[PDB]
Amino acid sequence: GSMSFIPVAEDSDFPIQNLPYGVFSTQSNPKPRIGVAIGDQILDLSVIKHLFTGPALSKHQHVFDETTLNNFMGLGQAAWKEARASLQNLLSASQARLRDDKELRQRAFTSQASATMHLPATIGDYTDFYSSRQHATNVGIMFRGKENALLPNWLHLPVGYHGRASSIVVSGTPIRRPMGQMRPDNSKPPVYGACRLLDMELEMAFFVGPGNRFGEPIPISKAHEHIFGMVLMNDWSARDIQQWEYVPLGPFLGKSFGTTISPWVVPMDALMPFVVPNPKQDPKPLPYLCHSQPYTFDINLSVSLKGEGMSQAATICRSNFKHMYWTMLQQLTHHSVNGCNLRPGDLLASGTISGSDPESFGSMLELSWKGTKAIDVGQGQTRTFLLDGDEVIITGHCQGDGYRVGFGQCAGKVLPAL
Amino acid sequence: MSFIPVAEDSDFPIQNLPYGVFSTQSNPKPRIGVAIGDQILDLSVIKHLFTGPALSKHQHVFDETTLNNFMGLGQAAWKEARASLQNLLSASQARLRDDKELRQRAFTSQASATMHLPATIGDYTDFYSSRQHATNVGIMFRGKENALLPNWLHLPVGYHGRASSIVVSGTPIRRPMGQMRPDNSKPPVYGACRLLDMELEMAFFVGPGNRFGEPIPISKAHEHIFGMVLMNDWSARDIQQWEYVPLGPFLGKSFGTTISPWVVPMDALMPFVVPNPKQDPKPLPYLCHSQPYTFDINLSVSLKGEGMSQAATICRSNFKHMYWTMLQQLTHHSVNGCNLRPGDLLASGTISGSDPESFGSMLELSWKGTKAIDVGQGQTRTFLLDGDEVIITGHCQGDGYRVGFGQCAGKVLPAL
Ligand SMILES: O=C(O)/C=C/C(=O)O
Ligand SMILES: O=C(O)/C=C/C(=O)O
Ligand SMILES: [Ca+2]
Ligand SMILES: [Ca+2]
Ligand code: NI
Ligand code: NI
Ligand code: NI
Ligand code: NI
Ligand code: NI
Repeated sequence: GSMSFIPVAEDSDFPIQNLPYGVFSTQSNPKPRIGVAIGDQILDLSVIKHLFTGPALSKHQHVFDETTLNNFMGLGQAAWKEARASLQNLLSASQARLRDDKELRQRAFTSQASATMHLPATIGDYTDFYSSRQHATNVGIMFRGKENALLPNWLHLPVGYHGRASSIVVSGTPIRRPMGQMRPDNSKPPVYGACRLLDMELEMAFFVGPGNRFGEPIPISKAHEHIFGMVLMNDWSARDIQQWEYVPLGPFLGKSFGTTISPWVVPMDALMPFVVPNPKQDPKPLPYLCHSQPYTFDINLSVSLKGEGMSQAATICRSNFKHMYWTMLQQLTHHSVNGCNLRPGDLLASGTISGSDPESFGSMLELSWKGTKAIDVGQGQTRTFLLDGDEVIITGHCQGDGYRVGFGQCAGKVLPAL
Repeated sequence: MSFIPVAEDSDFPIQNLPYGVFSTQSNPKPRIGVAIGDQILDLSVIKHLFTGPALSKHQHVFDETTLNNFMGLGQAAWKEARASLQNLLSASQARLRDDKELRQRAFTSQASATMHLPATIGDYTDFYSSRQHATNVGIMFRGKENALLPNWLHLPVGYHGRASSIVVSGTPIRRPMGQMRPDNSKPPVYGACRLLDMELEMAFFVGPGNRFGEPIPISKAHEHIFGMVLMNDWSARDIQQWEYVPLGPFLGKSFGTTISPWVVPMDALMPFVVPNPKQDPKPLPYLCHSQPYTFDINLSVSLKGEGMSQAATICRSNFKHMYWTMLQQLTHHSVNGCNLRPGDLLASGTISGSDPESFGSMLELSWKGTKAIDVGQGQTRTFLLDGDEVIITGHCQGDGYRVGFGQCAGKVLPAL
């Protein structure tokens, strides 16, 4: 461990080893600005921007005056590492520069309790993958039968689809049950009405840094230079609407009514101590997707559900990000192999995260096994799918020697349809 | 008529007046202009002339580098801007015609301007609304009996596209690399795309948009459609075939999608509206509208390869061959509460008529590579070859004038 002059609870998501980036505003000042979480405080980077005197940031101090992290993400590794080094030094209990500047400290720090979080960046494009082998197998079994669970292409390329960028909202934003077209009865015409199979999907997502030129692929050996950091995500899904609409062009309205992400972007540098070797892949991937660099992470994920009448939330899923079959490097490389241009601020999601144990399935579709099994939510209540008033809260932590790297929370409450 | 001379066969008479973003060598800063004859009227130069109630307090939208803010203003602003423009350009109006100095600063030649994307496209969606196109593709992949899947006639099927790779006319498109499975009994291979194709489409830009969680009722859909552009949704058929089940088109589409630069406003297209096609079964009430919103727009596609002196017209179709209207597409897209934003682009889907000469893709024109397309000069094509340039154009024929779209062009570059 190491320590900041700012007191940090040992169980805190935000010790000096984390230092995630976010966009916030306060009651006293409505302008969205860039900040870093430390303990129960937020360090305002627009206030201390002039302290970044290193080579990479000196000429670009204005990136900290922005209302989004896009420009900072676009700067690349050198700038990221320099910013992190400066912050760790500045927040160190041994450093006097900020610690002893009573006047500056007053203007630079704000309690997280007084802040309103905003989306961390302007997301140009959002892509959602389907990289959890257990998730894909479970869904495949439920809709195609065990014999035809995984389609022939799954084990050869990280399958994915373009999502809707506009409806990605920050943690805390209410999600309204969607209206749409469904076809419950195969022998009858479709009907218009409120979604009956509302579900959540536990995922993680990463932001793209520099990006590539239109027409130029990103070699897998260079992929790691384009990944800025991660956030938690809940890909809200209307299963019945999707089932009717999705053949043969894919998920559309069943996903676009809302997708929530946590507000604190945890930088890859903060996650490196928790890297583990990649899962063995068989069949072996084509050369362009082959890389030895370990890039699988040990991140404990928890999903809790709190009904409108419940006093305490119930943990309904405990999973881990290390259960993904395709790594982020393979996802980013595959995404640009045709020359598609990834841009700073773009968001690439992992896909629903499911482990082998039934308690680690990342969606209520899997947890209730297509509504055949009731999920015990405690105090005599059960669930198959989400009910109005239900609140889903996703959290994640990496456990190190004497500290934890957390993501804050990814929450949302379901509102009744119109 | 305008005091600005306009050739009789010009795409840009005073009845059109499309919006675009351009720049010049003198001034590299992208700015908003309107096409008239072979000139461009710089709106940032004449922004002070918009004195009406809807624009007087929003003249700054004309100083922007994109049309987004203007699109977001809504129909009252769009209509006021058009009325002012038609008044200022009419040969009988003195204001702009006689202010020589302003006149010299406001106009520039199209032949010396560089066009840019008209807006920052937040999200792009592509539909599958041409019945003949869907049937043709279905017949090739699933066979005659299962050409059209069950949901097709019930809702305007579509998918989210890739926004970053939408490029303006003239941008070269590099043949994409990727995974393909030519032999179903062997593992997939990595290599250059072999079935590169184009897709004739049209697309419209969204205006004001809706709040997150609030659907746009069909009766108000017409209020959110700003204008249209031509589009070529470049496609890598072999890459798509292997990747698309069950989540849809991905890398087979995202390597590039071209749009023309001039946004023709809906008001210029109204004189060419025709009754909507009969839908059977009739759609659910939320998708029903009586207002005609199908348009008579002649589309033409030419191809010119290396070693060819003249380009050959390989397709002649029309936008009226669409089953689902733009009003139905917009309404369906927001029915679940999804928030459409100014500048969003919604494409029609490949346009195919019943006539074989009107099929909007080479996949259809060559019938999956079984029929050779004669492009003249002893040359034939099934799919695109390196060096091939595809040019799409579209026109509405009025009495004594034409409303044109300029062109949607692109040349194929060899794979890296
Ligand atoms: O309908 C399909 O299966 C495919 C259509 C397409 O590739 O355009
Ligand atoms: O694999 C499928 O067919 C569907 C997957 C999903 O809806 O998540
Ligand atoms: Ca998902
Ligand atoms: Ca298309
Ligand atoms: Ni230590
Ligand atoms: Ni925590
Ligand atoms: Ni195989
Ligand atoms: Ni490196
Ligand atoms: Ni013309």
